[PDB]
Amino acid sequence: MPKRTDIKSILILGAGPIVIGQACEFDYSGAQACKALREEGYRVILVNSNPATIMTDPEMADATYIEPIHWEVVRKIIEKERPDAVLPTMGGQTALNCALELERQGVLEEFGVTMIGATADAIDKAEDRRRFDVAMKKIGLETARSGIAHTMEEALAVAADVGFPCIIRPSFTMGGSGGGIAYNREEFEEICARGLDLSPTKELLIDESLIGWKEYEMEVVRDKNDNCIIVCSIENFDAMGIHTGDSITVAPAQTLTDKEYQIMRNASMAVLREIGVETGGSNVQFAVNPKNGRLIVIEMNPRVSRSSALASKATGFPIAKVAAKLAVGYTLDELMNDITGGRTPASFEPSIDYVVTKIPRFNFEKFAGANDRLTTQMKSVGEVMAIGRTQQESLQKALRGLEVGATGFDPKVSLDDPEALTKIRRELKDAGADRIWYIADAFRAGLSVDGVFNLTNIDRWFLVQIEELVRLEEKVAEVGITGLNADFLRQLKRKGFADARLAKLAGVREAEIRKLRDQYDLHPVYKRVDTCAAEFATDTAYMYSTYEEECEANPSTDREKIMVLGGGPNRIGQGIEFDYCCVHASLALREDGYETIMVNCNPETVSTDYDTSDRLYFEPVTLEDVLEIVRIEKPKGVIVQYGGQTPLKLARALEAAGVPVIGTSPDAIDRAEDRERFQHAVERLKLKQPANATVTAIEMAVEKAKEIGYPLVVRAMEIVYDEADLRRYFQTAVLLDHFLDDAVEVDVDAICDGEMVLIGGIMEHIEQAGVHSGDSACSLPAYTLSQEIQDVMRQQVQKLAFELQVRGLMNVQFAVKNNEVYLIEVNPRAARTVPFVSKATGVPLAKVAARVMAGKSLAEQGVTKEVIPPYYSVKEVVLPFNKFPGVDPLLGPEMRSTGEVMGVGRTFAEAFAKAQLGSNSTMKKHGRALLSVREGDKERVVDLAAKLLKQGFELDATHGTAIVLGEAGINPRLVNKVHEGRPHIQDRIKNGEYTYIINTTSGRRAIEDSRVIRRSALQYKVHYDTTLNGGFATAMALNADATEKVISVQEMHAQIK
Amino acid sequence: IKSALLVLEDGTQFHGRAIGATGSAVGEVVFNTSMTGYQEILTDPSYSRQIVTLTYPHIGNVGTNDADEESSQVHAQGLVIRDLPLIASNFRNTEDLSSYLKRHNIVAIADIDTRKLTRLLREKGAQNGCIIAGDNPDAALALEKARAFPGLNGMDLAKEVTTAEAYSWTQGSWTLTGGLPQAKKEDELPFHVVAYDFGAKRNILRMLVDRGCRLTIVPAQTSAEDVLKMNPDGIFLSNGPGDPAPCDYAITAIQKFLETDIPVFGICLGHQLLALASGAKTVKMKFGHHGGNHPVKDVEKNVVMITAQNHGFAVDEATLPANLRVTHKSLFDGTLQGIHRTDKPAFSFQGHPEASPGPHDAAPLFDHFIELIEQYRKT
Ligand SMILES: Nc1ncnc2c1ncn2[C@@H]1O[C@H](COP(=O)(O)OP(=O)(O)O)[C@@H](O)[C@H]1O
Ligand SMILES: Nc1ncnc2c1ncn2[C@@H]1O[C@H](COP(=O)(O)OP(=O)(O)O)[C@@H](O)[C@H]1O
Ligand SMILES: NC(=O)CC[C@H](N)C(=O)O
Ligand SMILES: NC(=O)CC[C@H](N)C(=O)O
Ligand SMILES: CC[N+](CC)(CC)CC
Ligand SMILES: NCCC[C@H](N)C(=O)O
Ligand SMILES: [Cl-]
Ligand SMILES: [Cl-]
Ligand SMILES: [Cl-]
Ligand SMILES: [Cl-]
Ligand SMILES: [Cl-]
Ligand SMILES: [Cl-]
Ligand SMILES: [Cl-]
Ligand SMILES: [K+]
Ligand SMILES: [K+]
Ligand SMILES: [K+]
Ligand SMILES: [K+]
Ligand SMILES: [K+]
Ligand SMILES: [K+]
Ligand SMILES: [K+]
Ligand SMILES: [Mn+2]
Ligand SMILES: [Mn+2]
Ligand SMILES: [Mn+2]
Ligand SMILES: [Mn+2]
Repeated sequence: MPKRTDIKSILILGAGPIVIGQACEFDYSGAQACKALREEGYRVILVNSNPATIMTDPEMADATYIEPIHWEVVRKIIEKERPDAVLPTMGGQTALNCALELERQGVLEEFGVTMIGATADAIDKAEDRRRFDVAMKKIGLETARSGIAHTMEEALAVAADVGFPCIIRPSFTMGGSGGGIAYNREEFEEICARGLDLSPTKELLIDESLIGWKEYEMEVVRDKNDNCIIVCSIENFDAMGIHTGDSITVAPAQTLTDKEYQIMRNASMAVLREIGVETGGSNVQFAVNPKNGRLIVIEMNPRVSRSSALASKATGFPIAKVAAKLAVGYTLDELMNDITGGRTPASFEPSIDYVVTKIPRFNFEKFAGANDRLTTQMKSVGEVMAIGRTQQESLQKALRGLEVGATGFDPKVSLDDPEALTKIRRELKDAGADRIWYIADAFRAGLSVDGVFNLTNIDRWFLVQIEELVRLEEKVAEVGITGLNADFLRQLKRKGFADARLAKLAGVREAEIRKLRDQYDLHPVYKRVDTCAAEFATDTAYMYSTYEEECEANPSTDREKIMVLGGGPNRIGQGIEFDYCCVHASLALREDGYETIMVNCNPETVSTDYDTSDRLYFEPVTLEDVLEIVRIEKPKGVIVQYGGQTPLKLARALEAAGVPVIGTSPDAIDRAEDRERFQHAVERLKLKQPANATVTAIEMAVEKAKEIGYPLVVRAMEIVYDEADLRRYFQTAVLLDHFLDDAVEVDVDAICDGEMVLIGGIMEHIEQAGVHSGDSACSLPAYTLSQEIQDVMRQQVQKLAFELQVRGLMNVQFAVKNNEVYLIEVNPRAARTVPFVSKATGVPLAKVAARVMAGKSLAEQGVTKEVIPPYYSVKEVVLPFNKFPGVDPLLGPEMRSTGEVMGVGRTFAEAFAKAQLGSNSTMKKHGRALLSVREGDKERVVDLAAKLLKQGFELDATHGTAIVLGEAGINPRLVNKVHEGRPHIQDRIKNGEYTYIINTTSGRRAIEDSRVIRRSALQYKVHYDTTLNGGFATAMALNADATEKVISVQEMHAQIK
Repeated sequence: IKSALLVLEDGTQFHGRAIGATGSAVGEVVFNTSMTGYQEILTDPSYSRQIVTLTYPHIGNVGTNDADEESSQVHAQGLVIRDLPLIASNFRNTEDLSSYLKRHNIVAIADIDTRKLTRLLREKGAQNGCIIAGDNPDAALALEKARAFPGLNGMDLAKEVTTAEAYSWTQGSWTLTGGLPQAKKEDELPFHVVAYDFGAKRNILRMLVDRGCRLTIVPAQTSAEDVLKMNPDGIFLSNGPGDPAPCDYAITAIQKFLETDIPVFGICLGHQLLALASGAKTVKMKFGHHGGNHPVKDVEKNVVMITAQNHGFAVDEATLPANLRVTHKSLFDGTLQGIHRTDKPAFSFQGHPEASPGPHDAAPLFDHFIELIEQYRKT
C-alpha cells in the first residue's frame, strides 16, 4: 500500500520528438511522473530525445538521457544505470512500443528490470486489436462488426463482409496513424497498404461503419487495492468518424442520462480490469447510438494520453502524478488531492461546476496539396482549451483562443453569394478544419437545426446553442452600439461574446466596446478550478474568467508580480519550444521571489500545470482577456517575448493600453520585425544584407528583379530562378530579395542586458540557406565554420543587440557565402532554438533572460562567459509528410516540421548519428544508394559517391548524374526515370533495391517532375536526403555508432569548464 | 421577462429567471454536486422542504421520463440552477424540464451564480431561503419567508411523506433493453421483507425485489407488534427527509425488533434511526452530504467506494454504544457511514446503496442483508 521497498530506481521512457498525434501532452505527463517519484525519494532515470522538454531538465531527475529512443540505445542506458523498474506509460506510443521491444529482446530479463505502471501483457491486450476485441467478448461488452487482416487479400475479404464505408485501424498505433475510412476499393487499398506497413505488428482491424453515432471517452484510474475512479467524462462535439484528437470535445459528458452514464462508467471499469491495468490510468472510448443508447466499446489506451492531459486540466486532478505514485505501490486513499490543499484524498470522482471545451488546431495551409477533410487519422497539430460557466461561453472563448484570427463565429461566407448554400452544405457534410464556422453560416443562411443535424451528425444539444448565438448576433447588428444597453451587453458577455466580435457586428472599434463595459461596470469575475464543484476550499489559484457575480481572484497586495504570456495552441513554427521558455521564466522568477502569473490556454503543456506558477489564468491569450487580468493584478511587469507570435502580436496594444511590458520594447521588436526600419539599421551599422526591393506590380518586378539578380527569394515563400520563372509565380501567386545560393545558414541566440551581450550559442545548420532554419538540422558547436568567420558573427550580433536595445533574448540569422557574413534576420525575442542551446550549453537561457528582463544584470547573475561545450550537440527535425501523403516531402524556405531531437557525441559524426537515429531515420550501413542530383551538385556528388562506395554501398544513378560520375571513374548502375523505361526508379524503390536515397532538385518544373522519387522514398520508408550537405552529414554518421556510448545531461553539464 | 429571485436568511439575494411554476417556495437550501440524475434527485422524498441547488451548470440536458422518477412526485420545494438548456437532447426524454417542473408546480429559478451560492453554504453552512417567481418578485417578502422558515432541525418529515395505507411492492430494476419490469407475483419472491416507509425511494425497493424480496411497505408509524405479526423474513428501514431524532414511534418499534433475531438493515434515515434505537445520538451537519462522488471506506476490508449521498444529519460515532460497530467512514470528512450491531443481525448505511442517481459502488451492501435473511430463515 505504501511505497515499494523493493524498488529503488526507475527508468521512465520519454515520448521523443513532437509529432501530429503525439505531442506536448507527454512532456506535461512525463514531467509529472518525474516530479512525483522524485518527491517520493526515488532514483529517476529517463530517456527523451526531445531536448525541448521540461522533463529533460537536469534538476528534474537523477540521470537524464537525451538520446535516441531505440531499444538498443535504451539497453545501453539500462546496462549503465541498472534500473530496478521501468515505467512505460508516460510516453505515448513510442514508450509502449519500446517497452515491448526491450521485453521481446530480453533486455528486461538480462538486467532484472521490473515493468511497473502497466505490464507488457496488459499493453498488448490493449494494443493488439484482435486481443482487445476478444477481451470485450469475455466481459460481455459490444464492439462493432469487424475483421482482422494481416494482408491485403485478407483485408478485402473483410471489406466485403462489413461493407463500405469501412474503418481501418492498425494494431499498435494511435492518433489514427495508418488508419482511415474507406469509401471505395481504391481508398481501401491505399489506406490498408499504409496501415499494414506502419503497424508494428503488421495487422489491421477493419470495422463496419458507426459513422455519426455519438463519441465518448472516459479517463479511469485504478489502484492495487482495486479501488477505481472515473476522473473525467468527455463528450465529442464531432461525431464518430472524426478522430477524437481532431474533434471538438467537451467535458463533462452532456447528453447521457444518469442510467446511461453508469452503464458507461461500469463498462469503463470492467475494461480496465479485464485488460489488466491495476496500477494507473487508462482512457476508454465508446460509441453511443443516439437513437436508442446502444453502447459500443471502441478501444482503450493503457497509458497517459492527450485526453488524460485534457482531463487533468479540465478537472484539476493530476492523473499522471497520481499514476506515477500508484505504479510504486501507492493507493488512491493514501494519496492527497492537490487542489483542495490535501484535505481530501485522491480516491474520489471529480465534480465540475463549469463547461470545458477543446478545439483542435490545424495547419492545412502548410500542406496545400494534402486532402484537408477530417477523418480517423489525426491531422491537427495542437489544441486549445477554454473554461466557461456555460457551453456557449466555453465555446466562444475557445474559438477566440485558437490563434486563427477568429473572434468567435466569424463568417466564412457572404450572405449575398448565390452559391453560398452549396459551399456551406459541402463543408457540413464533409468536415474540414473550418466546419464550426460553416455551422454558424448555415444558420445565417436559413438552414434549420434539423437540416444541419442531418448533414453533420452533431447533437442538436450543441446545434441549438450555436443557432442561438447567431440570432443574438443578428440583433446586435440591427441595434448597433446604441442598442447595447447594460442588460443586453451583460447577456452577450455571459454568452461568450468577445468585444471584437461585438465591435465587428456593431460597426465600432473593439476598444469602444471595451470602454462601454467599464461604463456599465461589466467586467468578468474569475472562478477557481477545485475538482469538487466548490464542495471544498482550495489554496490553489487556478482560474478562468466568467461573467458572474462573485470573484475568487483575490489578488495579493503583499507582493511583486510578473505575468507571463503563453502562445496558446501549438501550430507549426509555434511549438513546445516557446512553452519551455515561458515555463522557465516562471520557474526562475518565482524562485527569485517574484509572485508569478501564467496566462495560457494550451492543455497539453507544462505551462498550464498549476504547479508551474503562483497564479494560473487559463485563458485565451487575447488583448481583452489579458487586459482584464492586468486590471486586477496590477503586476509589476508582463513578459511578451517568450510565447512566440501570439503574445508578440499583442505587445504594442498592451503597452498602449498601459501594460508594464518588461524587457525589449514593442517598438524595438517592430524595428527588427519591420523590413523598412531594419534595412536602415543594417546600413547604419554598416552590415551586409541581401539585395532587396518592394514591388507592387509585376513589371516593376521583372525590372527590380533584373536589378537584384536571380535567384530571388519572393516573400508562402518561393525561390524564383529566372524572369520566366517570376510571372509563373506572379500569376499563380511584395518582398523581393536576392537568394544567397550555396550559403551556410547560421542561428545565433543571445542575451543583452544593455550592459553586455552574452552569446548563447552559434549554430551552424547542415542544410543551406533556402531551407528554413526550423526544418534544418544544426550543429553546436559549428562543424565547418571558421573561428574567424564566427568571431565576425559574434561581433555583428553584439552590434545589433545594442542598436535595437535588446533587453533579454534575441536571435540572429546569418548566411555565409564566400567567406562573407550576411544578415538574414533579427528576432528580438525568444527563438525556438533556446531549449536546444540551453541543453547543449547547460546554461538556462530562458531563466537568465527572464531575470535580466525583471532587472538582474548578466553581471549580477554570474553569467558572463560564452560556453563552448567539450562535446558536439546536433539538432535534427521530424516532418509531418507521412500524415499528408499527397504532399511533396521536400525541404524549402517554409517551415513544416513539428518537432526536434538532440544527439550528443564526441564527434560531429557521432552527434549527427544520434540525431539521425533519434529522428526515426531508416538509414542503414549497407545496401544500395540511389544518386539523382542536380547540376550544381554533380561535381560535389563525386566525393559523396566515393564515400558511400567506401562504406560498402553499391550505387545506382539517373542518367545525368551517372554521366558525371562515370567521368570521375565511378560507374554506378544506371536507373531509368519513369518516362525512360522500365524498371525505373519507382519500381526499384517499391521493390526495396535501395537503403538510401540522395535527391537534390532545383526549379519549379524539375521539382514537380521529380516528385515521385521523394513520395516513393517516403511511402516505402527509404532514408532520403534532399540536400547534398545532408548527404555529407549522413555519410559521416556512417563511421559512427549511435549505440556505442551514452551520457547523461548531468554528465554533459559537469564536463563543462 | 420572467423574473425569479432567491433570498437567503442572511439577506443574500440571487436574481434570475423563472423556469418552473409562478409562486414562492421556502425551505432549507442545499447544493448537490451531481453532474447527472437531476430528475431522480428531484423526486427523492429526502428532499422534502428543501430548495435544491445543483452545482453542474446545465440542468435538463436530457429532459425527463417516468423511469427516472424515484417517487410519485417531485419532493424538492424548489430548484436552483445556472442554466436551463434550450432543448432536451436524449432518446429517453418524454418532457423537457421546464414543462415538467410546471407540471409538478415547482418554483424554480435559473441564471444565478450557483457557485457563489455553493461556497456560501459550505462556509457558513445550511441556510433557509425563499424563491419567488413571477412579475415583480418582492425581495423583502422573500427575505421575510426565508426568515419565517422554522428550520429542519427537530422536524419530523418522515411522518409527512409516509404512506397512509400499507402496500405491497414486487417490481425490480430497469434495464436499457427491457426498461421497467412488470410487477412480479408473490410466489416468485422467496423472501418477505417489511420496509418502513420514511420517504422511501423506488430504487431501494426495486433493488430489494431484484434480490428475491417481496415487499410489504408499511406506514412510517407502524407498530412493531403488527409487524412482528406478519412473520417478516427481514425488516427494512427506508431513507427519508428531516430530523430522524423526533421520530419516537420509529425508535420504539425498532427497539422492539432489536429484541428479536429478525434482521434489520437501514439506509440513510433508517440508518440514523437504527443508531438512535441503539442508544446512539444524531447530529445536524453544517452543510450535509449531497453529491454522487463521495468516497466511502469500508474499514473492515480497507476498500473504497464512490457513493451517492443525501443527508443533512449524522450519527455521532463518539456516542456509539459499544454494541454498534463502525463499518464504514467518509473519506471526505471522517463522518460515520455504516454500523453493525455486535449482538444482533442489524446493520445500516448512511449513503445510498441503491444509487439512482450515482455510482453502483455500494450495491453489495444489500447482499449482507440478504445473507442474514437466508440465515434467519435457516434457524
Ligand atoms: N466503426 C467505426 N465507425 C466510425 N468511426 C469509427 C469507428 N471505429 C472507430 N471510429 C473512429 O476512429 C477514430 C480512431 O479509432 P481508435 O480506435 O480510437 O484508434 P486510435 O487508437 O488510432 O486513436 C475514433 O476516435 C472514432 O471517431
Ligand atoms: N536572402 C535569402 N537568401 C537565402 N536564403 C534565405 C534568404 N532569406 C531567407 N532565406 C531562407 O528562408 C528561411 C526563412 O527566412 P526568414 O526571413 O527568417 O523567415 P521567417 O520569418 O519564417 O523566419 C531562412 O531560415 C533561410 O533558410
Ligand atoms: N479564492 C480564494 O482566495 C480561496 C479562498 C479559500 N481558501 C476558499 O477555498 O474559498
Ligand atoms: N534532379 C532531379 O531530381 C531530376 C528530375 C527527375 N528525375 C525526373 O524524372 O524528371
Ligand atoms: C508516433 C511516434 N512514432 C511511433 C511510436 C512514429 C513517429 C515514433 C517512432
Ligand atoms: N532536416 C530535414 C530532414 C532531412 C530530410 N531527410 C531531407 O533531406 O529532405
Ligand atoms: Cl526500439
Ligand atoms: Cl503510433
Ligand atoms: Cl443500433
Ligand atoms: Cl494528403
Ligand atoms: Cl435589449
Ligand atoms: Cl524562433
Ligand atoms: Cl446571482
Ligand atoms: K527489479
Ligand atoms: K488501443
Ligand atoms: K463485434
Ligand atoms: K469524434
Ligand atoms: K482518445
Ligand atoms: K538552413
Ligand atoms: K443573474
Ligand atoms: Mn488508441
Ligand atoms: Mn483513439
Ligand atoms: Mn527566420
Ligand atoms: Mn522570423
